[PDB]
Amino acid sequence: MIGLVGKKVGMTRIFTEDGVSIPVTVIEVEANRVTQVKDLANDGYRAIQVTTGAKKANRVTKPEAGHFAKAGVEAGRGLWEFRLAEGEEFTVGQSISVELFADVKKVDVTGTSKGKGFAGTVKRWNFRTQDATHGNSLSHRVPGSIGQNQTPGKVFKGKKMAGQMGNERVTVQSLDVVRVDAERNLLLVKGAVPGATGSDLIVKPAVKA
Amino acid sequence: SRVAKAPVVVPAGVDVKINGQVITIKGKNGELTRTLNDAVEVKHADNTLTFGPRDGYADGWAQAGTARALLNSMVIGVTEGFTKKLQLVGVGYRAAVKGNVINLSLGFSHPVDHQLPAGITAECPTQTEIVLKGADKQVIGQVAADLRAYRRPEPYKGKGVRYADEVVRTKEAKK
Amino acid sequence: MKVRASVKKLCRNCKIVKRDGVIRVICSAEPKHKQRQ
Amino acid sequence: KTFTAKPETVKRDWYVVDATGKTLGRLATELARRLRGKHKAEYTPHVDTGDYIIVLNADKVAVTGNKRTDKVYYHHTGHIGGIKQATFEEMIARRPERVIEIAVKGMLPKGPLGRAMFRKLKVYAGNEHNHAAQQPQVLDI
RNA sequence: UGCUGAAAGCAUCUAAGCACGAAACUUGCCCCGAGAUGAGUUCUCCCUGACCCUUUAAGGGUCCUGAAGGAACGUUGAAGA
RNA sequence: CGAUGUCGGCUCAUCACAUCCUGGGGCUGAAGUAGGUCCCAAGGGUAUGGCUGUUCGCCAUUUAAAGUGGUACGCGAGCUG
RNA sequence: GUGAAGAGGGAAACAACCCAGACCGCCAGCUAAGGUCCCAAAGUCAUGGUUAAGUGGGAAACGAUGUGGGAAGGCCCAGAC
Ligand SMILES: [Mg+2]
Ligand SMILES: [Mg+2]
Ligand SMILES: [Mg+2]
Ligand SMILES: [Mg+2]
Ligand SMILES: [Mg+2]
Ligand SMILES: [Mg+2]
Ligand SMILES: [Mg+2]
Ligand SMILES: [Mg+2]
Ligand SMILES: [Mg+2]
Ligand SMILES: [Mg+2]
Ligand SMILES: [Mg+2]
Ligand SMILES: [Mg+2]
Ligand SMILES: [Mg+2]
Ligand SMILES: [Mg+2]
Ligand SMILES: [Mg+2]
Ligand SMILES: [Mg+2]
Ligand SMILES: [Mg+2]
Ligand SMILES: [Mg+2]
Ligand SMILES: [Mg+2]
Ligand SMILES: [Mg+2]
Ligand SMILES: [Mg+2]
Ligand SMILES: [Mg+2]
Ligand SMILES: [Mg+2]
Ligand SMILES: [Mg+2]
Ligand SMILES: [Mg+2]
Ligand SMILES: [Mg+2]
Ligand SMILES: [Mg+2]
Ligand SMILES: [Mg+2]
Ligand SMILES: [Mg+2]
Ligand SMILES: [Mg+2]
Ligand SMILES: [Mg+2]
Ligand SMILES: [Mg+2]
Ligand SMILES: [Zn+2]
Repeated sequence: MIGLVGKKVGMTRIFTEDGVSIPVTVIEVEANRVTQVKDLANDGYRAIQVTTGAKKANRVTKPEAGHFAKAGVEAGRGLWEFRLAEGEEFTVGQSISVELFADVKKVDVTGTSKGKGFAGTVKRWNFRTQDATHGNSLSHRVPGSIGQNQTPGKVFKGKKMAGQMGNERVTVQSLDVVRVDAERNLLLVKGAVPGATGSDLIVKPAVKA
Repeated sequence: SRVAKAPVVVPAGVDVKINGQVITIKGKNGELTRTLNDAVEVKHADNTLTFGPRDGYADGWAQAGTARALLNSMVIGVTEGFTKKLQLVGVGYRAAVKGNVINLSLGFSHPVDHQLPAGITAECPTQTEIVLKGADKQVIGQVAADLRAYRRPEPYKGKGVRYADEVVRTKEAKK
Repeated sequence: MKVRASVKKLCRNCKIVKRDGVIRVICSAEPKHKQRQ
Repeated sequence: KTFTAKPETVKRDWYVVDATGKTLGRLATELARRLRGKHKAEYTPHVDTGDYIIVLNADKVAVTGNKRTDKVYYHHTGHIGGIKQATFEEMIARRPERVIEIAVKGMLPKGPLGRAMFRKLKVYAGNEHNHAAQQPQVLDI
């Protein structure tokens, strides 16, 4: 189904009359405009690309300006794409709103997580640590051994060790929607979404539910 | 061998269409069609069908006999029609029909719903006994096998779906 | 269904068959005699 | 002095073959012969004098025996447990074009010249191509 | 586990044919990913000026021109050795 | 033998099936729960403590289950002695 | 007998297995072991049967209406099975 692109603003709570403080991550989903519709005849698949927000006229490049002028759309801060199913049609000049999720209860949120930099093995793969005493020397947080002696005598591909941790695209599914504010262009989603405040997130209807 | 040599008589009111090796039969109950293996030859004597093993095939007589049996089943199903009865046994077990489907309560929390092909006509003269009619024999055999699988007759009390003509090797529990 | 190497006939109601290249023994009146290679 | 082949002055023709009703082991060998140029008097070990061959209806290839269920195609991804296993029917249903390619690559010599020979096989899965501009000639197996 | 069914007039799950069937397999869930050299697809933007030289060509050189865009420096980041 | 560093323990795993559980099935001297035996199946999981340097093993208490073995009786240019 | 002290071809690789004992050069020809669909040079050679297991291309006691045959024997058109 057709998803939308929003901007993360922060986390907060919402109180219910029963006495429950439900967590929520407010997502600001502005008027998401259409830039191009790709059909099965030319591109080989049914999809639609979406633009969100606004960008400086002195910063938007000439190819982007021409691509936006072909549709009749202002210059946004990025371009995203969503696949289509049977019975779903759109035009080039449409501007979808947050009201699409009025009858949607569980959604999937996709976004870039927060970069933790070069992290150790313990922090990256939840490894354990050796004893800090009893004679240990310079091996308090090292991963230890990696393989076997001369059989195979190498290191397997896919081994868990230190490296980059974060700044990657992650998807969290089956998050329950709390409220939709069409006037304020706001979506209330229970739980926690990846990425810090101000990041771009993709909210789609649940694929499995 | 002997079955293949034994001929197939087609009675009055039955129309036969033979194109290549494909065979089609029409009549009262309905229309059937079936292709045969390329190791047999079928001839029509204007009143009776005959089968012969072709050259270059080792397993010719067996295929001819199978084809003869299949054609005999087809013609008798077209003329009269095949029937099969199921005698459901067990306390709390019943059956019902809705148009072309079967509804059962075989001691399960959920009711059992079973579909039927387009050439099967079911009936439930009694709560514990059902009957089915058709033109083909393999289809009704498969339907009965599915009905039997739903509730297998146990060797202690016979509870379950069982054929009206079969027997059960019941036993007695030790002490 | 007892699976072993040597399969044979135990009663007079047993029929030795070959299915999918595997030898099987089935008796029409004794489930205990069901054998497989 | 023995005549040798020059890659610049050598000529290559376009042939089109339909793989319907023929066997892998008796078609891929002819394809490899015509790719290595063993059917021409100008054959040289170090020069690709073969002809560009297009294959049509690769999904219609006929194989005898029980190979349609017992013909496995093993390969390894590179990881410790990265071993995969398929069969002839699964390969035909998923990637039919990669059933002639494996055979021809196995039959061809291994090296840059073998890869260059393999680069000429335009294996398709239907009964039509887009290389009619080359004016190909119909060929029998 | 079966249906029909001969070789073997019967019987028979099989030799022709059909159906059910497991956390095993391929998809289905998520991520990477066209250097996939077989290097892919699509919507866009950009400069439409003249001269001579042998080796006559995927040729060499001169003047004018320097676009789209990128790079560099700086402010910097919940990005980062 | 002009040196291939050794038992056990910690971290780190990987492969196999003659499988401990989960999955499906046959027989049962299988009334049901709970069981015994056998076939397929490695996708996942497969305990904390007292004693001993100990693997092994005894005991306490859990667990759906507390597997069998190979990897130089895995792993000291990773640690321990 | 070979290697040691023996080069070369073949058995995919291979000191001892088979063929075969390198004076040197030749872009001459004939053979042995071993082979003639491709890698890789040579028969998609002819007639005759066997195999349907990829047997060929790892193995036993033992078991089976798997087939391809040979020679006999019982019962059987007063009717066998
Ligand atoms: Mg960071
Ligand atoms: Mg610890
Ligand atoms: Mg010390
Ligand atoms: Mg320290
Ligand atoms: Mg020290
Ligand atoms: Mg070491
Ligand atoms: Mg089976
Ligand atoms: Mg029968
Ligand atoms: Mg039957
Ligand atoms: Mg599960
Ligand atoms: Mg030593
Ligand atoms: Mg040394
Ligand atoms: Mg030492
Ligand atoms: Mg097993
Ligand atoms: Mg696996
Ligand atoms: Mg799976
Ligand atoms: Mg104490
Ligand atoms: Mg050790
Ligand atoms: Mg050690
Ligand atoms: Mg070392
Ligand atoms: Mg000490
Ligand atoms: Mg010596
Ligand atoms: Mg020698
Ligand atoms: Mg000598
Ligand atoms: Mg040699
Ligand atoms: Mg050898
Ligand atoms: Mg050699
Ligand atoms: Mg010669
Ligand atoms: Mg010879
Ligand atoms: Mg080579
Ligand atoms: Mg050759
Ligand atoms: Mg021949
Ligand atoms: Zn018995």
